[PDB]
Amino acid sequence: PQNVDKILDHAPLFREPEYQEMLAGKAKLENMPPADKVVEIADWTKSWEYREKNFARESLSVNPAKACQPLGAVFVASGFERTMSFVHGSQGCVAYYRSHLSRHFKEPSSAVSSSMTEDAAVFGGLNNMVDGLANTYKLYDPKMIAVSTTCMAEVIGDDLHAFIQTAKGKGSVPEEFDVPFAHTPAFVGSHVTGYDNMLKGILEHFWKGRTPVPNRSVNIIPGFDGFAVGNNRELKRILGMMGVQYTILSDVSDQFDTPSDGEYRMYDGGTKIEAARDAVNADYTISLQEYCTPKTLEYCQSFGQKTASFHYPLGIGATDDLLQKLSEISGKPVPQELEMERGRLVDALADSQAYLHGKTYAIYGDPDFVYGMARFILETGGEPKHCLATNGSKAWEAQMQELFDSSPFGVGCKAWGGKDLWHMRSLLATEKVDLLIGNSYGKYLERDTDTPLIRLMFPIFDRHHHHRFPVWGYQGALRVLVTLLDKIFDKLDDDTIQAGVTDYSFDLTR
Amino acid sequence: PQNVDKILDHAPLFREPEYQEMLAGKAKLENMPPADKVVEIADWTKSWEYREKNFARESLSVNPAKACQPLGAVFVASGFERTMSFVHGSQGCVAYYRSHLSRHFKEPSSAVSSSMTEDAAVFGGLNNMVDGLANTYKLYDPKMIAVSTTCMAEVIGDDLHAFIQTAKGKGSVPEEFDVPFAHTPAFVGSHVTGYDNMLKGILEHFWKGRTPVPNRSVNIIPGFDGFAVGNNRELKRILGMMGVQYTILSDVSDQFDTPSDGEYRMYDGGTKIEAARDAVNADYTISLQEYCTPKTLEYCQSFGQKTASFHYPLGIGATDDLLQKLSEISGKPVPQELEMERGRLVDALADSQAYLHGKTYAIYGDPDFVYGMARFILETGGEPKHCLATNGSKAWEAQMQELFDSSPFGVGCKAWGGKDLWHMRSLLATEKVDLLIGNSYGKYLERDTDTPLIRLMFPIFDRHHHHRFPVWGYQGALRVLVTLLDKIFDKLDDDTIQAGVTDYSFDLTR
Amino acid sequence: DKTNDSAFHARLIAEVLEAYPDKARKRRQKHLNVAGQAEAGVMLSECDVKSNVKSVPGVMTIRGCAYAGSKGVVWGPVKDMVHISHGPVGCGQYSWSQRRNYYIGNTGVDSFVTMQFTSDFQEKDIVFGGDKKLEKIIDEIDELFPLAKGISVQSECPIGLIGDDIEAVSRKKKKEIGKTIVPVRCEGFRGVSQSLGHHIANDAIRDWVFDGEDKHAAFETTPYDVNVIGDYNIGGDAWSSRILLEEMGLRVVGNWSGDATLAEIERAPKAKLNLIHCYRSMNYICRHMEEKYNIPWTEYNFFGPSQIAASLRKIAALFDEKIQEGAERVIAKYQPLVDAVIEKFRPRLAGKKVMLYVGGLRPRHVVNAYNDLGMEIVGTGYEFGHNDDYQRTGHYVREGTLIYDDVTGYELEKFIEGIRPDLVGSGIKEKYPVQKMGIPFRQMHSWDYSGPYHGYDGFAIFARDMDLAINNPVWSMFKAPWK
Amino acid sequence: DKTNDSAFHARLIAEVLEAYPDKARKRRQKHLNVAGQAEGVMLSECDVKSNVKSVPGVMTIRGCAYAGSKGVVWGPVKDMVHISHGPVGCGQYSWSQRRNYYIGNTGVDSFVTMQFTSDFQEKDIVFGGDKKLEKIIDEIDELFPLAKGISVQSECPIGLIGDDIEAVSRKKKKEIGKTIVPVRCEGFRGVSQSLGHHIANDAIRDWVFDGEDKHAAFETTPYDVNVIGDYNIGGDAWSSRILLEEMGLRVVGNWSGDATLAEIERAPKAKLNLIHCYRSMNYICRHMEEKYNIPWTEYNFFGPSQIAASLRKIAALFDEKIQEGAERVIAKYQPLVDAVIEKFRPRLAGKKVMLYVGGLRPRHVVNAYNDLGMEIVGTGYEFGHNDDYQRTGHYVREGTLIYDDVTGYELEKFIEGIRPDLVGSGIKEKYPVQKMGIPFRQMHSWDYSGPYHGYDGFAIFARDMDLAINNPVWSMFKAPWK
Ligand code: ICS
Ligand code: ICS
Ligand code: CLF
Ligand SMILES: [Fe+3]
Ligand SMILES: [Fe+3]
Repeated sequence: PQNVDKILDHAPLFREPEYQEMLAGKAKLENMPPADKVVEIADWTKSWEYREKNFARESLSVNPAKACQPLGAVFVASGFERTMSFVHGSQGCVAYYRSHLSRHFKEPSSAVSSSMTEDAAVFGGLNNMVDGLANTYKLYDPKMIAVSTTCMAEVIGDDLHAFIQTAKGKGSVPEEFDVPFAHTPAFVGSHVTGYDNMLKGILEHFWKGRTPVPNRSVNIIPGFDGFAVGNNRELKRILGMMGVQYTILSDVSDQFDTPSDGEYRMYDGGTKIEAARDAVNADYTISLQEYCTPKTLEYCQSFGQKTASFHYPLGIGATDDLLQKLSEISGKPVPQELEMERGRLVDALADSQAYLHGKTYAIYGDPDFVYGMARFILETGGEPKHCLATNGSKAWEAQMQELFDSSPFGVGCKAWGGKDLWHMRSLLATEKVDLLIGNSYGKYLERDTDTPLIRLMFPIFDRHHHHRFPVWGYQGALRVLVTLLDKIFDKLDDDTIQAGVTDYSFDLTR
Repeated sequence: PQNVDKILDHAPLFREPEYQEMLAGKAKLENMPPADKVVEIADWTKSWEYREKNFARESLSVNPAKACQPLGAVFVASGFERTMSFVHGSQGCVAYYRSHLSRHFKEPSSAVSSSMTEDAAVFGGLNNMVDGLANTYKLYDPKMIAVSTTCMAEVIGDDLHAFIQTAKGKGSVPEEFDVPFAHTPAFVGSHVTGYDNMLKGILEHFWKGRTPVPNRSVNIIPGFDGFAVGNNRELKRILGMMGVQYTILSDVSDQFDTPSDGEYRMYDGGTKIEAARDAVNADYTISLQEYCTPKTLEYCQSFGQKTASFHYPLGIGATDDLLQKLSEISGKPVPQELEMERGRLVDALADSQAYLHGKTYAIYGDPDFVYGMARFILETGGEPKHCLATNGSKAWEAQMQELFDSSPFGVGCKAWGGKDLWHMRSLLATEKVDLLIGNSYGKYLERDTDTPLIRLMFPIFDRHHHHRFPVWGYQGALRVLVTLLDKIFDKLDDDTIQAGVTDYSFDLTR
Repeated sequence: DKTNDSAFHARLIAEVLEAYPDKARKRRQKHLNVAGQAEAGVMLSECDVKSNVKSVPGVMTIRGCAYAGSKGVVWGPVKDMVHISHGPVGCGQYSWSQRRNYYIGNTGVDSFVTMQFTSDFQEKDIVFGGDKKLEKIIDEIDELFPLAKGISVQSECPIGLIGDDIEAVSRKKKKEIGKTIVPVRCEGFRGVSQSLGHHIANDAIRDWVFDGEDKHAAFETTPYDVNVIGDYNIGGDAWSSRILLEEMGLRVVGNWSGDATLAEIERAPKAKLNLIHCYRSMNYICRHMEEKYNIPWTEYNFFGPSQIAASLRKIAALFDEKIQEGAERVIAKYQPLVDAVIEKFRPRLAGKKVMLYVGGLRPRHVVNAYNDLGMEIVGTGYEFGHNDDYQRTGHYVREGTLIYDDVTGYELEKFIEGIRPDLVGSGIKEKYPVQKMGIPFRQMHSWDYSGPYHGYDGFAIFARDMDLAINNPVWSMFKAPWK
Repeated sequence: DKTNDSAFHARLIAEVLEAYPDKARKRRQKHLNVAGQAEGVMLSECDVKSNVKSVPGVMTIRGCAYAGSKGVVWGPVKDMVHISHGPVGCGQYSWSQRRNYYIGNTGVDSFVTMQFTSDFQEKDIVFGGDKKLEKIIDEIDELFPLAKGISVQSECPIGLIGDDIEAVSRKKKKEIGKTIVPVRCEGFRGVSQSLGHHIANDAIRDWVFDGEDKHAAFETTPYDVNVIGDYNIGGDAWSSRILLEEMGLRVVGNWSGDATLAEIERAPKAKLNLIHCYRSMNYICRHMEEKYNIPWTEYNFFGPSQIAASLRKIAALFDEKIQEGAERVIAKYQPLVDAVIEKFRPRLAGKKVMLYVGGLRPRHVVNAYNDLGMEIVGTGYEFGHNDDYQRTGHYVREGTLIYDDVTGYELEKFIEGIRPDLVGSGIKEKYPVQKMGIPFRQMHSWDYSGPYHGYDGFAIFARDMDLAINNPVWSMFKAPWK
């Protein structure tokens, strides 16, 4: 029953005897399979025989760990000063993109739709663009509107450039107002591809036809990052300590972390429009996530920039590599304060490495994340046994194999590009590992296979505020190390807490 | 059996069938109580009747949550530049103090003993002091040697000041070399008292007989703090942003977090000896932990300083109060960057407060910590039901009552000064609460009463590196908030993870 | 500080309309109004608001699409079917487990709700068509999810644009695998909102489930057999409703579609009466069942004790004295709980003002529960309500209430900023800006991960949640003490 | 780059001695040596001074008599309440830090991982603590009714203020009908943990054995042994017990890891005492030999060489049946031994180790290291006596650096100079060594691992040494730009 003195909501309420009885009564008429059949099929789904059939799938995807392009377009556009993402196409898409980002960040996410309906299949979406851009510009006072497309707009084949010019001709926005655009088809690639397409469209808008006035600065593209708030602040701190001259291209770290102080800020921070325009002048562009930027880096190279890409740098060696690259670009040494951070991180790893050596992992997410996380795991003496990225290519599989081969701890390990979390479930059920690193969807894998989850990849919907703290840098690596250790120590204590049975090992000091 | 392909250490090994059988055979001959008697007594120890007998103890302490004075003396002395703690008395004490600190910080802890033996009960410890100081000075090249006492040295009544002067007369140390001293009796107060006594002895050594040359700086004493490494760095960050002129008196934040880079640093960082000497000139001294400093603040007042004490400032309001006080001293406003941090913290609390409202807690530790943690809990809409400090006085109970009375969430809360963790166990068993906030010894309370532990108080022996991150400041408050939420969400997921039974509530988004 | 509420609301309407270009302004002006005094159940207010028409481009509507209304709302909760999100990967990723339509099941084994199944269209699928891929998918489901009793095909935008024939696939494969396959044309370009997805989805139940031989000829009927139609069991809401209906003496044959199985849906035409909670989403199939099977339908409301008691009495009056007595016994059983809830929370909430914005039902349906706690509604509106929803709203809201159809982000921000209610009840896209303004917010779709709110057990939770949002220490901390 | 090890060790000794003032230097010089060539078999010969006072101010690693009594001997006894009698510190720092494992329901039938204290305040020092102690005993009797006995572990102030805990113990034993053991292990007594051992052994004699037989009904067998001096660190005594029982012995009691008071009381009924830790419990074995005619024999269960030799040695004291049992046990575990060696010896052979531990392990573990191809190049004891140093010659080779009661300064310099591949010592030594870029494994707590005794323990030992040394962390010490 319910009680006002100790109110029972859903979780405990439905375990009350009257609900259990009711639900048992309902079950008698549901025509669901009998309990013994459920056990039989459940066990079978955990078998090698089921694994073989599951891995022979050719057409069905189940619990894929990837989103569609426009999510990445909204994300990247949101990192420019007073910029509204305008997704030309069907409005259900935008409701979804905004809700997905809000649930991860616990923050507002603003974007608009041109609200194309069925009549655009016959007539095209010109009036949606013209009227939409007029309404967005007037209502939301953006400095820039960044246009992307939903899958209906792609199939219909609307000419974005011509539509935008017609809008200007009709006075929707001022003639000089910035309306960069990109095609972002959901049926190619994933959200990382949309990030790349949208960013290229923004840069092309500002750079096309220009000759650089070369300078020695470096542009830095962070990529699609669930930890952008903490990570970009850490990045800035590092760059400041080194004295590097840079521009971050797409910074969402203020946008997705505004204060609650009585004012709602629709926009905050981001790459300045004039900085984006002046970024053509840099001699170097670096991407912190290869797979978020290949078309963008090719476009940078077309202005004679030298480019380098990283793979979501986590841990000692990846951070070392980034700092050495920054040092080479800038001609500035790594300063003593950063070397002290490095040495403190090494101290933590040496202190704690008995708990990390020989641990086995499954890791999934975006391709750069998986690589980066795997590399950090190898530095700990761990084994990144099952690595998986639904949006990872064969080229990425090859890069992963080269990483595995670089360490004696990589000997079991495999990278599964193009596989989904139903595939991962069969891996975890047949070749058990200690820990699973992923995103909130991984909680189902924890439930189904008893493999504990650590959330280090977008989206994180079932824990709050993790995105506020870094995972990059020496500081972020230390945060990640403590997150891993805490999960291990929590399990050790849980495994040894049963009085007179397992608590002989319930050590006070570990 | 053992298996070289998957080695079993103690925890899994003794669950193997051959060990279970062996241990069942051993039990037959141990003459331990039968299982039904164990159940009967265990249940009784969780009853109201037992609680009454337990709380009627007058003489026996069981699982107290306090240490003895010299631990605090070692701690505070370790925060001065190249300073060696020299504990006059019995050497077993020093092995213990050093081990206790090392297990918490995962770091070296250096201190020496005068190695008094039974001979000193008859003859006194003069030669131990003379020779000891000579040996410490020559071997370990300190800039300062800070003398405290063990309980035997207190009972014997050695005259420290005379012994030290004799040591100088014999050439153990140079005549001008700094050898501050304090009596630190284990049978008075606790470690917090030793911190106070030792710090007073250091300041008295440098200040006695001087006339100040008044300046507007503020001296800041952090107190005995398991989070000193992260906390002092945060404090410095805040002070820097505000532009306050200050001296921290005892800063262990480098000493207990040196790098692993091929060199062992016996000493690092700390309050400069000349800064300690010049600290007499400050107009203000503030203590961040009232109970670590009352004799020290009285001594500061004897040089005409104005003093203020805080109670381990955690959360929004306590941080606000500290900054307003720093602003009053310095005449500098709180800068915009700190106000942004505050507003981001308020955002996080408003985002998450459905998980915090109405949560009930038990909290123990040092008196200032308990107060500060309770205040932060009340700001979240939680109820600090069972607050306890083995080293908390009646005056502390009164301060806690005032805190409870300030909020509608404090109704029914109680503060138990002088009680121990066996008392706490009866509170948890009879008046159940959601969460327990304490130190590693609280893991036994988690085991015995099924109340999950959050570790936010010294010593933390069974998790690694938590001390490296702040709990003070707006940033530390955000860290504490996430720690609390992560514990709540982990439990919510654990309560809802059983397929087809409790997982109707295994929500993807929380 | 002093205002006339109806006039002030009319001013806010004028203020927001001035922000638009002329073309958009003329469209929006018909969707904003203030509730008028009603002509001398009972109508408390009268108004005319335009509804269920296209959204204006570029304005930041809150609306979703027909796929959300079909897959997300109607079909997705049906626990023992595999629902294929048919098209590219996005729709089924964003809608994976975000609607809290609770069920009892072993997910991945006998139930498939909290999962994404998709055809994951790539460019070759767009160019050559996806029917062959869909056929293969169906075979892979049949093999890897053998306990699934049926399959639905939830069309995303590209399906109808490229000319695929999912109905031909469904007919062919149903014969091969011997399980119901339901093709739904809920592509997001159809209609203007979630609403048309409801209707398409209801038609699909009519056309693909209610077709064919009776699979339940052995079912034993009683005089008290009902279906609960349009309760999606958010946080257990349907279960909290079901217990009351059973205590009163009814037998619930099926609840559509929260915690529903295909068998329960197939048996619906065997019941005596359809009890409809969500009128918007499932009135279509009720009208069908009335026409084809002579099953009458009646609307009820289980939000708060006023409505619950009136609903039980109304429903019971359709049966006999035994059920009527059951209703009275249920109401008496829960009166101590109701009184306890009111005594504890009404003093903490009375006189507070609330603005709502939700989809198709809750903008009116929750109002009396608020009123039972002494709270007043000063603004409400629907994403996708029709005229018949706005008309029913007049039974619940008072003259002077601001009314907003398909409200834009700009509008709703200004209205909230101007009114400064004590609480806003709306969705996830609305929550965080409102809290940043220092205004309490409770999610009126997901129940902010709480609930149930339906029924007597739900009322206690509802009260608790409204109180903890409004009466908590955070709001007092917004202003820094030095400002 | 090239050195003569013995001479280089001697030079390190000269270097550290130069650092001291003259007075301390003369004391320390007798405690530092290099093992010489030897004239069962002595590998080396060594004269080192030992078991004398520490020099003031030098940063000794030693503890006190209370650690040796409460921390070591008595504290593990699971069904007694051990009162840390005096101020709060001693029993706080020693609360659950020694991993003497046991099976029990703590707080209910077992009391090991707890602090019980009289928490002396100034009044107790001034007026005496005996009345407080009497009350404490009554409170324990009421609140911990399944405790079978109580010990009183004296901290420094007890003997200094003239309290009479023996009178309290006699009085309360008669009142509550449970054994009360007063131990005079105040930390001012002796020079180290060692005298605590001896005082604690004497208290077992005087207050447990010296009493009427409570086990007259015990049925004896010809194969009844006590294991003496195995404190079950990480389960070490359980991994030892299984082998002894597989060989055909019956373990009457294991002192004191996982021990109950009943097991200790029955010890004089056994046929033979098997002593692992000679240092801590040789006293009570010598007593039992004299008083009850029970012989005692030393054994070593670290590593397969010692385990096999030990099983054979022990079995030879019984009969052909037990001798056959020894062979059968050795054969049963040979495949495990071979597997451990094949996996880990290639990863570890040729590596050099320095040790520093308390009273036994500085010699006892050496052959386990040698079984993995590792060599010991320095060892020493905190509190070993001359007879430990003499036994060490059976295990270490000529040229090994030997340090008694080593100072922090000395041991730092020795490790920095030698740069061994691994150091095995305690918690106070671990972190500075790792900062130097030298692998370290705790040789007291087993770095929270174990067991290391027995065949099952050898696999864990090997694993742990390998993961410390062959780990990627060391390669990351030097920043790539330096
Ligand atoms: S079905 Fe409808 S938007 Fe009637 S599409 Fe929507 S679970 Fe809303 S106001 Mo989300 S017509 Fe249900 C609804 Fe109401 S998803 Fe839920 S809360 S009562
Ligand atoms: S009892 Fe002794 S110091 Fe023999 S006091 Fe000490 S658990 Fe050491 S070398 Mo800690 S004579 Fe045991 C010992 Fe050895 S505590 Fe342990 S490891 S085998
Ligand atoms: S040699 Fe003595 S018996 Fe040994 S450990 Fe030291 S007191 Fe105890 Fe000390 S730690 Fe504090 S100051 Fe006394 S209470 Fe205890
Ligand atoms: Fe937020
Ligand atoms: Fe460390």
